[PDB]
Amino acid sequence: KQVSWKLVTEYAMETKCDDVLLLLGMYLEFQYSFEMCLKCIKKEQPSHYKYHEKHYANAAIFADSKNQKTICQQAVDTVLAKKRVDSLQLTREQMLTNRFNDLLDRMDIMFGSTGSADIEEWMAGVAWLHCLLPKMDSVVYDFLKCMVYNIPKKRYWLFKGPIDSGKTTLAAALLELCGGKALNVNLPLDRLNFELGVAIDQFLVVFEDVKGTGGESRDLPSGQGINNLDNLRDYLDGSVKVNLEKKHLNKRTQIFPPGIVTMNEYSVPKTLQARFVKQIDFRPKDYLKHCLERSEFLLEKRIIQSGIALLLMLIWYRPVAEFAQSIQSRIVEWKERLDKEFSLSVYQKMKFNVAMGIGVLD
Amino acid sequence: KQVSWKLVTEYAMETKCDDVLLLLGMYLEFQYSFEMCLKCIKKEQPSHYKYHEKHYANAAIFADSKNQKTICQQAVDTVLAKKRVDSLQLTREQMLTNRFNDLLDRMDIMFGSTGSADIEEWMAGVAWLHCLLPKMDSVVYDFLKCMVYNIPKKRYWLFKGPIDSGKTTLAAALLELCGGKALNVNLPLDRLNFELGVAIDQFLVVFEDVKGTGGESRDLPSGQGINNLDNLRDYLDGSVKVNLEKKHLNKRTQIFPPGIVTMNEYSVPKTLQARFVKQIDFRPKDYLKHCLERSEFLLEKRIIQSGIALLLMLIWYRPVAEFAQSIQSRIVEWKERLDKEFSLSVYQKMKFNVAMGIGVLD
Amino acid sequence: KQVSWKLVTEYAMETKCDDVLLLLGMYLEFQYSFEMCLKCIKKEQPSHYKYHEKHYANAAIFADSKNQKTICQQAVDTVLAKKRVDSLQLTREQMLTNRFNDLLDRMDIMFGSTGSADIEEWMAGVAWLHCLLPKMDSVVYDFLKCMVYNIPKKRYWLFKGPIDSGKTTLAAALLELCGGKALNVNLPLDRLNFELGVAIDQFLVVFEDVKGTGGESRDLPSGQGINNLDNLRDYLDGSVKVNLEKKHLNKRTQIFPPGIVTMNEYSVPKTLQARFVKQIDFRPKDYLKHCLERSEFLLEKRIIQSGIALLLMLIWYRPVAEFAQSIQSRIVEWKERLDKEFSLSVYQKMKFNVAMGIGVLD
Amino acid sequence: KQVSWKLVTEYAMETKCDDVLLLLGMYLEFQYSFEMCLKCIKKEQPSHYKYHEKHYANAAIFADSKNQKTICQQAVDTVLAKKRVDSLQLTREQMLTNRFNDLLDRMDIMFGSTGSADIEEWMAGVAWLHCLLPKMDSVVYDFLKCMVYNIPKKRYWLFKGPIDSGKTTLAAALLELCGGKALNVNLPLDRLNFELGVAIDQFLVVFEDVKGTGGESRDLPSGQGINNLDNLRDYLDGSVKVNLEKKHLNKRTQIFPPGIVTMNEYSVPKTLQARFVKQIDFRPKDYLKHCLERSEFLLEKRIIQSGIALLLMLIWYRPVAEFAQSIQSRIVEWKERLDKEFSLSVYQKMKFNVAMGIGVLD
Amino acid sequence: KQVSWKLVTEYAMETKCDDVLLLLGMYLEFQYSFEMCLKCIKKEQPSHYKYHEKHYANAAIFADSKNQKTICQQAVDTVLAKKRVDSLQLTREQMLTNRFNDLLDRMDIMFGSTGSADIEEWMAGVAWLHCLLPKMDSVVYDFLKCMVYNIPKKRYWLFKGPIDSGKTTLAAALLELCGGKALNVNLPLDRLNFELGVAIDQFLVVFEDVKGTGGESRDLPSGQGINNLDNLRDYLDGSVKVNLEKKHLNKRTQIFPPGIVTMNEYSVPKTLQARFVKQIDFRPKDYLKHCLERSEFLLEKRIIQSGIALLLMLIWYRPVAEFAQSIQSRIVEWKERLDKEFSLSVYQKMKFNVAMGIGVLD
DNA sequence: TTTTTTTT
Ligand SMILES: Nc1ncnc2c1ncn2[C@@H]1O[C@H](COP(=O)(O)OP(=O)(O)OP(=O)(O)O)[C@@H](O)[C@H]1O
Ligand SMILES: Nc1ncnc2c1ncn2[C@@H]1O[C@H](COP(=O)(O)OP(=O)(O)OP(=O)(O)O)[C@@H](O)[C@H]1O
Ligand SMILES: Nc1ncnc2c1ncn2[C@@H]1O[C@H](COP(=O)(O)OP(=O)(O)OP(=O)(O)O)[C@@H](O)[C@H]1O
Ligand SMILES: Nc1ncnc2c1ncn2[C@@H]1O[C@H](COP(=O)(O)OP(=O)(O)OP(=O)(O)O)[C@@H](O)[C@H]1O
Ligand SMILES: Nc1ncnc2c1ncn2[C@@H]1O[C@H](COP(=O)(O)OP(=O)(O)O)[C@@H](O)[C@H]1O
Repeated sequence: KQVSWKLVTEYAMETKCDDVLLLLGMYLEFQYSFEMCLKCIKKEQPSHYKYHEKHYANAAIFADSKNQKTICQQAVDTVLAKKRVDSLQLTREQMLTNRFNDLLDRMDIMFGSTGSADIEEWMAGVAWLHCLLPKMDSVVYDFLKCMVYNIPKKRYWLFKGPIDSGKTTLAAALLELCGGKALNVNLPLDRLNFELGVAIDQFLVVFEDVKGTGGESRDLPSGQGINNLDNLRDYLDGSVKVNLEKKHLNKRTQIFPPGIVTMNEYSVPKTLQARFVKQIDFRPKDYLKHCLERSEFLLEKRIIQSGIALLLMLIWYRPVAEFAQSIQSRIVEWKERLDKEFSLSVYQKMKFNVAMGIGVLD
Repeated sequence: KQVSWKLVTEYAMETKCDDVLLLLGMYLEFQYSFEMCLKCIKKEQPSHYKYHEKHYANAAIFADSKNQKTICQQAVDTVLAKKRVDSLQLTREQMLTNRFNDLLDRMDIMFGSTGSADIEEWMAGVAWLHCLLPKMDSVVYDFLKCMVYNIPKKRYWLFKGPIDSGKTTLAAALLELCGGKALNVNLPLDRLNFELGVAIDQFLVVFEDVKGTGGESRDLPSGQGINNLDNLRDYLDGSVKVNLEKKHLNKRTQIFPPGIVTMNEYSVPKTLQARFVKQIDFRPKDYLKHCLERSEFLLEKRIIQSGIALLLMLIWYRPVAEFAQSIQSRIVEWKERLDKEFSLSVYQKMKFNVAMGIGVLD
Repeated sequence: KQVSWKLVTEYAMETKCDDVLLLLGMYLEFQYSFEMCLKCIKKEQPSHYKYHEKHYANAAIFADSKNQKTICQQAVDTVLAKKRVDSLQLTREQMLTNRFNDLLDRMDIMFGSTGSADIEEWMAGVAWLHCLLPKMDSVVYDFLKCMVYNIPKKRYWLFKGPIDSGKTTLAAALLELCGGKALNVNLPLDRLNFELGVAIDQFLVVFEDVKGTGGESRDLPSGQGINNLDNLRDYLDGSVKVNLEKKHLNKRTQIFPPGIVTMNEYSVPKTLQARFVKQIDFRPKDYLKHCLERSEFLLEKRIIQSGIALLLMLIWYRPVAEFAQSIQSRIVEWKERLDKEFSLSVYQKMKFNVAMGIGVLD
Repeated sequence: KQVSWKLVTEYAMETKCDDVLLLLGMYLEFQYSFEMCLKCIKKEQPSHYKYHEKHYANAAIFADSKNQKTICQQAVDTVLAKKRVDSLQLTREQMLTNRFNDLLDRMDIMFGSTGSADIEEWMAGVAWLHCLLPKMDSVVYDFLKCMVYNIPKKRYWLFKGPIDSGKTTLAAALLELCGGKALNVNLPLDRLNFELGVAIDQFLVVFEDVKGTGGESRDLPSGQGINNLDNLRDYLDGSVKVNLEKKHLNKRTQIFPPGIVTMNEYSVPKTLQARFVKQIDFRPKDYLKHCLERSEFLLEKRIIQSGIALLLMLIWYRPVAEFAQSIQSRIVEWKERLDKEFSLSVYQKMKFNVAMGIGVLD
Repeated sequence: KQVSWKLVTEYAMETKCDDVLLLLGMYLEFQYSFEMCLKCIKKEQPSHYKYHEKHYANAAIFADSKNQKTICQQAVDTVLAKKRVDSLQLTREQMLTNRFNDLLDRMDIMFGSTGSADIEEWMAGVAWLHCLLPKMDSVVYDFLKCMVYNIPKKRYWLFKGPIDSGKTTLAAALLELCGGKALNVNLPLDRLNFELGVAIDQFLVVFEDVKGTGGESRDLPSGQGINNLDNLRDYLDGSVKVNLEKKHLNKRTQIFPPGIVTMNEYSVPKTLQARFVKQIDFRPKDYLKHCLERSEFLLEKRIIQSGIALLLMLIWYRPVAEFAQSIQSRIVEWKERLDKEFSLSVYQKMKFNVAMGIGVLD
């Protein structure tokens, strides 16, 4: 009779679809008789088999239309507008909710019908990291609180240690868990400005290890970067909004994000020391390294670097109540998986090997 | 009466033609008398001679239209939309089985009654290839599966070595096999982005003989590509979907494809070396030179460059079971045809001549 | 009564016009009475006087149309589509065969009943070219085969020799013969993209007198041409499809054409030297200066730099069977014409005149 | 009742207007009654007063139109299309003959009952110009021939010698005599892409005041025009079609025009020197200066800069036969008008005063 | 029951608006009843209250239109078209005469019965300006003739004198009297390209604050202004057209307008000095300082900045025959008003009183 | 929108 633009836009919202070509492509598939549709029969894609029957009648009429792309364009605008309306009104925790939500929806892929890897050696990495320092389970949820609360000045941690402390590898896992971006400070002041603009609207950041003048006595490479840092004062504080330099575009100005920093054992000014919520402190504990010499697969699957290992760790150790109300109901079912799939004695044996420097699976 | 955009699009889908000009041009040929059509009579191009009889009536009406380019637009979009929907809803495995079917379809024609090239000339290429490196098929199979798995970080291989070592030649055959793209990166960075646009929805990518810098005392002019690459490391990871770009079009959020790289032997930043799965060396060889002066027709016909040679090679060397179940029937059918065609004496006589470097066929 | 867009499209196709403003301007001329048409009466241009009477009735309606630019766009798009269809489906021999037939049509006009050009002045041009190099005739035939075969990494000829050696001139004649374009690579990288865009869907490219560096020892002003070109090793090799641009147009993927590089005598890095297949020397010969200074009709009519003189050279010298099967008869016909209009002794005299450095005619 | 677009296209053709705004703005004036049109009754502007009463009724309906800019767009397109057609089909001789015709209309108007000029003032300018160089009128004739002939590589004239020697004054007169525009090439190289875009479809070019190096020995201020020119080597040669670019436009491929280069006594490289036919060294001659001091009216009215001055010179000195055959009728009539007014005594009076350094106008 | 596009265009022409958004917003205000319109009632802006009552009805229909921006575009086109026609067809004297009428109109408001401004304070303005230089009112008349005649070479004036000696004040008032724009030359040459784009279609330019190289000779600050200038000898002398450019616009060509250069006591080459018609020396005179320090309404109301004050100065001092016949009537009416409102003794007293450095108006 | 601009 004629195409209902209404029904096309419903599907776009329903499927959260926001590519005009994908929307066109998928909606076109409904034009055959769902009554016999082989995808419906095999229930291969929910984005098809949940919808075909309702949309079929409209899809037959859509297939004949000479306006097809324009119908899909309006539909996608509705979905982009919905994101933009919502984006204006997120709490910081709601961001974190979604960041994690999507990682949970990735973790399916690791083990399920895709089955890309093994939840076992994943948990072996979880065991391997937990031993490095106290109570890592709590430490994550503590850092997490800080990044939602975003309390002025009370917003930053310093990972000080030697070189080869592991802090970079941890930093990878943290940023991998939480999002954000990494950034430099070891530049001529001249050049630096645009690098600072890279932060624009990241939730979180990490700063790369900064070349402390005179450090080469410590045999730590030494120079401009720390001189730059303390001149960046108010960016840390988050007291007031601040201008940001995009290349090839004009200024934007906003509250600078909270985040993380990395440090060899260089000199630190009192002023610079004063900024932090804490130092957290890292060193060689080489039986762990010899456990790695016996656990090499964790580097190969790269699980040791994994913020997903952190996600798994919280999913284990912490109270279900400790998660945000709704997504609690997801942590339940991963625990239901994990905790029957893995006893304490299993996790124990693993941690014992690591603590003994023995290969974690030995 | 009135153009059926339906029948236009149906031709576009069935040819997989995906350019408005190429579609526009070819469809216009159909406006003339099929009963007299010299192309149909001489069965010159199947993309014509099959379809003309069916499309003729509509093509005459199309030849009158004032809308012509707009009709071709909606047709071509249906082709891309189908591609992109498959680019999500297929496994990479099923993608290759689809790709292999299409190449097998070409082979069936090329050595059919049309038969327009000698099987033994084409096979002589396979000898040259499995002669270039040992275990050639086996490394080829290893590369293929690495590209099916596409597992993050372990997504890139390097070819490194001097001029005329053959590395370019091999990449061409793999790329003709796998259906990827080459990309050029010896270029200004803030102008490069649309090069990555080309990678949208592709299976695989190749980077060709990038300008490094330093060691140019060896007469190797320096350039920026290595800096560009390690700056662009964020793509190589396969970490998370990135929003790729194309002019006057909506951006395309996707995982960046895996790929392979070729290099005359500049320095690498060890960080840039840190990205790879593997290196392979390549070595100019006089005997593999001298043979071509006689066997010139191989290179004239680009045989040793072309992925059809690889497919014939894998059909030769590999177990039927190594191919996916879906295609294994055709693998049997084609093994039988190679088994019919050749004695090992023929094959080994040639491979002997190839080792001599003269008189490959004798 | 309405415009026939079909008549416009046919006109554009038949004249191979592919510029919307040329088409627009040309078609408007036909709005006047063809009987009174002084251009027809004079027979100024064939693209007019063959057509005016036939298109007159439609041009009178076109002159009133409100749509004009849109109609012309469609007609031009049809011509463009034909080129793309041809480019993908014809063998390179057919492309050259078609290009040869066209030049032979011009020669049917230039030396037609009008006698509009002097066949003796044109033939005189051939002799001066023939003395430009050793075995000139062979050198042309070799070059055509090379371009038609389009063999990987055997695709480029280097013309090298002093200022005013003749190399630019020989390139220019070959370029017209095959059809293709010149490109100025000395410009800076940021605009080279659209420079290379020129080459899309062309038979040859010519790179002109690229600047090297350090030859200012010899006062050869340095420039980036050589450095620029060594970014583009990939393009010369013809081994993989490259991505080409136009403004407000998405990239086109295809193989980069073969061609010629002219060269005042800067140095060459082996990466680039490896990619040429043949270097040809050129030298000042004062007696050619003395001849040209007394034979200046050669330059005024651009005879020696034009392509048609090379075709006449081929006709004078090659066995007919060396021409592609279809044109062989037209070659027989022109051979007879030339053999009739000139003796061999006349040609010997013309060569001798040039050898003496006297004006070509006595 | 509706707009005649044909009447607008006539006006655009008639005025040869090719700015949509200028066309629009003028056409809008015709909506008031010619009967009262004070511009008509002042009879000040030809492109108004000739036409108002014809277009009147259509201008009133155009005033009410909702489409106005589209109508003008089609009209300007037609005038533009006319130029492109002509730029292929005309000989350079017909072009020059046309350019003369238009200047001759302005000469008829200027010295008409407009009263608007004193031919005695303009003729004094001819005496000044003819005094500046030996054999001045033969120099103009030789230059005009050179531009009509456009012999490859033999295309450019180089003007040298001190500042304030009138070289740019002379260049302006030739540039107004022909069609063409000037360019400034001492620019940043990357901007130069759009600078050369100005040359598109024109007859002459003048490169204005190229700066070299070494001349700063005299403190000729140093610059890079010389080195920039030497990159445009193929543009000077005019041997093959170069690629030319405007903002937001795809390149048009075209033979770059012939022209003039003006400079002080910097050096020129071999390669660039080789590309000039003729070198004119102007010299300071203070009797000319003291004449001009007492001859202020020349520069006040821009006489000695102006191509109209040269044209009066040619009509004086050159035989009637030297003009293209069509205009010889008008030329004879203007020769009569000159001699009817100026006795040779008057011209000898003038040249005598100039030679004396006396104010010319006895 | 339709929008009259004509009434909207008449309003745009009437107000001389040429920004579509400024045009749009203002017209929509008329849709409310003018009869209670507070903007009418308060008599805020003439551009509103003159027209609200007239366009009310058409604005009421306009407010419902779905076409609104499309209407405004055609309206703005009309105003730009008027400027474009005027930009070619008027004498420089006629341009200035139009400019003067606008200032005279604005004076009728400022000093009206609605008069926002004290004509007595503005007369104090004229006193302080008349004190600033020798021979002031004859100096202005001579500057104006110079800009109107625009005689080549002899086009430019140089202001110099100490810091805080009035030079930019006078320049800004002259710039406002004529219209024009200021320019900054003290740059690296790359940006200088778009700087000059400002000058397109201006009647005047001012080169402010030209730094001399090595001005610390005087102990002035150094800068490249002078060395940047003297490249541009064509631009000042204005005998010939120059290419001019704005961001995102194709180049245009015109004579560069006449203007002023200002500086402190830097060096001037004779190469620069010969560019100038007159050099005006300013001096700090302390009674003016103490007068401003007792007459600050001058500064605070910006009186001595404003072109109106130079217009008033001309009206009071100059003979009527020095204006154009077009405006001589208005000049008489204003002269009558001022000669009624002020005695010669009273204004003579102000000049005497400013000579005392006491505040103007006691 | 791209392009041009920004950027070097
Ligand atoms: N191993 C080899 N031994 C000898 N000749 C070779 C070998 N491989 C390639 N060739 C010759 O070198 C030509 C170019 O090969 P190819 O482009 O693959 O080499 P490459 O090492 O990638 O070169 P480049 O670094 O210059 O691009 C081939 O066409 C063939 O003629
Ligand atoms: N072999 C020759 N001997 C003498 N004069 C020559 C010779 N070849 C060309 N000429 C003259 O040199 C002019 C320029 O020729 P051409 O442009 O082909 O030379 P080129 O070596 O390519 O120069 P360039 O590098 O400067 O462009 C010709 O027009 C002719 O006048
Ligand atoms: N031969 C001459 N001898 C003396 N004065 C001259 C001579 N020719 C020109 N003049 C004076 O030189 C003035 C400047 O002329 P013009 O701008 O054309 O000089 P130019 O030397 O060609 O300049 P540029 O090098 O800046 O292009 C003229 O207006 C005239 O007053
Ligand atoms: N002749 C003068 N005598 C005394 N004070 C003066 C005089 N002219 C200007 N002033 C004072 O100088 C201040 C600044 O004037 P103005 O901006 O025109 O100076 P300038 O020297 O032209 O500046 P600049 O060169 O920095 O642009 C005025 O506001 C006024 O206080
Ligand atoms: N417990 C440990 N014992 C010994 N070495 C360690 C330990 N943890 C980390 N390292 C060393 O740190 C090296 C680099 O890890 P990284 O995350 O980069 O630390 P950093 O950022 O401090 O350099 C590792 O290769 C490892 O040898």
